[PDB]
Amino acid sequence: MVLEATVLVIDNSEYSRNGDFPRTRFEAQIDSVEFIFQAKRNSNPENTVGLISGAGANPRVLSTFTAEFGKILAGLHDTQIEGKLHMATALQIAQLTLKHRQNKVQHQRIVAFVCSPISDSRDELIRLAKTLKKNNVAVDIINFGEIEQNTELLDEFIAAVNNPQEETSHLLTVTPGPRLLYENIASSPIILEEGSS
Amino acid sequence: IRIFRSELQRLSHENNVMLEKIKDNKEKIKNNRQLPYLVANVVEV
Amino acid sequence: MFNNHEIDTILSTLRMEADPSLHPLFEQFEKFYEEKLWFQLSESLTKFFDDAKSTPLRLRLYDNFVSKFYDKINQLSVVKYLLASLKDSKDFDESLKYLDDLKAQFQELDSKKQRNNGSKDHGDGILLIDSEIARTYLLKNDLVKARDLLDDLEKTLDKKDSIPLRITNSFYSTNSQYFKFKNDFNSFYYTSLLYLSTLEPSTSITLAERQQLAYDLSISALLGDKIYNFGELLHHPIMETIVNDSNYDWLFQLLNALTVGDFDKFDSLIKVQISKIPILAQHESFLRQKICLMTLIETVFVKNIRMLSFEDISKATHLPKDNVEHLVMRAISLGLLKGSIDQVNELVTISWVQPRIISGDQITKMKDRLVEWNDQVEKLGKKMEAR
Amino acid sequence: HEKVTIAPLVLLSALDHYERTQTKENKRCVGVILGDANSSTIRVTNSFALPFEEDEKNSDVWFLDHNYIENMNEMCKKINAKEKLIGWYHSGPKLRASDLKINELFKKYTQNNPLLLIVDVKQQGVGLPTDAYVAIEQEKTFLHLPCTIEAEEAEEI
Amino acid sequence: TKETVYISSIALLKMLKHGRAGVPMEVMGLMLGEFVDDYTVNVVDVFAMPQSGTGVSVEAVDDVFQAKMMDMLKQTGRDQ
Repeated sequence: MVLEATVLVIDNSEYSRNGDFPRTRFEAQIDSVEFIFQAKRNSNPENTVGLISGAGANPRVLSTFTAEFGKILAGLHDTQIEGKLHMATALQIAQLTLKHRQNKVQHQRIVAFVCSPISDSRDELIRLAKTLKKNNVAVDIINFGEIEQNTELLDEFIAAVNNPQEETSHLLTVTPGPRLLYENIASSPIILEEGSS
Repeated sequence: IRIFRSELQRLSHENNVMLEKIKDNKEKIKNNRQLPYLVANVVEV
Repeated sequence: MFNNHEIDTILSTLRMEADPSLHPLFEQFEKFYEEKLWFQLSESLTKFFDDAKSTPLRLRLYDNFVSKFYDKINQLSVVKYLLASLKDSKDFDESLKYLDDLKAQFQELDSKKQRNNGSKDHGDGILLIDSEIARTYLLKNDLVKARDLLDDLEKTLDKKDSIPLRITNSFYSTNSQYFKFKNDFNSFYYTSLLYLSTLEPSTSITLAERQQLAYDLSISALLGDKIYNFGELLHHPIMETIVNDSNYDWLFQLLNALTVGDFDKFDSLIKVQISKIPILAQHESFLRQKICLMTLIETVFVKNIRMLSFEDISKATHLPKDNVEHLVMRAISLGLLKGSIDQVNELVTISWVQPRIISGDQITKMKDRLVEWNDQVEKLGKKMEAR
Repeated sequence: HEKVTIAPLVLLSALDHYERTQTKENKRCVGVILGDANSSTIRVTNSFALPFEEDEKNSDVWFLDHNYIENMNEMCKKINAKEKLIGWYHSGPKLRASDLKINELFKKYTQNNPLLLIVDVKQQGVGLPTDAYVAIEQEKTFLHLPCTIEAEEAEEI
Repeated sequence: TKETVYISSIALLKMLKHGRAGVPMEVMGLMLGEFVDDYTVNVVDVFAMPQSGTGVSVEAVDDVFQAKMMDMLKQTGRDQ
């Protein structure tokens, strides 16, 4: 039903200084990889899940698209929880990752964990908006932060990157406290449902 | 039933990492050994 | 304006849900001083941008809250501030009483939070204990017992790998403290430059601490000539970052005193403690000649002729003619310079030395020599190429 | 210090990577080398290439995949067991943010210090198009090491 | 008609170095290139191949390790 590639982006900022929301934080994103990989690769073929980091310690590629979720779990290790944030770097790392992959000429999706409003440059996000539209790239923004962070340059990125209907962005707000991270992502359009074209 | 299943999945997956690692090693260790073994005697260890 | 009493109390309730597992005495010490303006270890958030030199009564309070400090703000508050910031309190009643909080307590945190490399950035779990190992004997008795513990920190420096350079320089600050109260400041001047010399990103301190850092650099270059001269700190952001009064001009005074040759100008700006040692006047005359020694490569003569007489160094160093022969013997014997002198024609031809980073007329004469190398390309080179 | 001995096959094949794809100045190729780094004389008996992508206008944009190295190392285990990763090489004289950061990724599979090699694709001037450098800190300081060309008996003939 | 193989100086040296060590020891390698039947023949890149228990054979070629090298050799043009 849905054939797409998933790219997990790890972005941190000064708003990420909280390390435990209910009993933990940033440790739930490790276990959520198993639920995302099982609901995509094991559910239907031609669905691959990669991992990159555009902020925190170093803006590098943690793990590329593989056939198992264990290699993605090794990429999440050795990652600074509090560090610098670069928005324009994470978008270019995924574009180079999605350029070389298996089963080309398909739909592409980027799943980014956004803990901060990400205020850097307005014109830089506009020039990078039309770049991802030509390759049919779907950038999904998940908000954690402190309660809800919106009505800023973060939401301006969603409206500026959308020429089509389902191929660009989906908003998901995670409520702090004892909440299931994989359940809010599964019920969201991020996993299967809409976005396929 | 709750915490044990979280750590069991990590050890079970790591056991599969060495499983695929030895799977190619089992094929090499058996094939690299020459089946027509020749009689020999070691004079000094 | 109260950062700890008001800003720290309000923001502590909003961060980490409701409170970071605060104790009923958290608001007790805040209302203790009231308007007395005693911050006393502002405890993480406020403490980052706010410093407290007062003697804290909460030293043993937040030690159990370290588990909540990581999930609230950062884990660097323990290594940068709090138990490691005790040196700013300047309380003599804590001597050798910090082994529980600053030594034994870190061992309990090493078995829970940071086991090896820790979390977030690196460097945590190393500077914690290693900073207070040498500081044990830096107070109380003589520094002799502290030197035996300095080698243990140098062994861990090569084994451990830390991204920030402040941990490596922190081990050099303890080595420099050993030579601060001891003579032969040449070794003290070498260890002082290791802490901060040219490094921009490391050794981040306030403006008031830059003057005290240059104070140790002012007394280090007095009794020894090693590693260039007072002119080396001029290029580095040290001399230009301090004030020219309050006996901080000792670097500036002796810089121009080499060409002038007047000891009474520097003697009037100092005290009797450092002016009663003849070594100060003995090694100062070397830098007066060392400036002339730098002229033996390319300065005046463009023929590459190295010549230095006794008359040029006699008026510059304020020394008589009979002591010129005895001055050269003391320089080679102490390892200051190498070479030989001519006692017949009264000439000096030296050996390998340490030329400074100076420029202008120096680089102007060195580039003109390379032109002579290039002019010989048009002279000897064109003849051999055609033949 | 240490020494670096590079076989003539590595320096000959590294320059060929530039002409085949007609790479412009906006892209710079990166590759890996093999040998024994345990001794004081670094010997390079093998070399490979990597699908490295880089942006010229942005020094913060680079792409390097370590999974291709894992599948390649498993192939060498059935060929030569004495070949391990001693470092990596890149193309172009310029050292930018993309070139200095990727040196740490190869330190995971390399026990000793990865050898740094700056390949000149235009071979302009003097000899030795690829200089051998070592990474050491007191800020990363790259020091020049003596470069010698020595090969085996069958390779030189 | 018979082909005339033109081997580049780079590929000729690699094939000699891979099959170098030892008299009894046998190895195997793969040759790459792009040429057309009758003339135009050439050899671009060559690299060693993993050896099975039978030594030189058809089943000793591993397409798993070979497919990973295709994306690696494509960046520098070595893929053929």
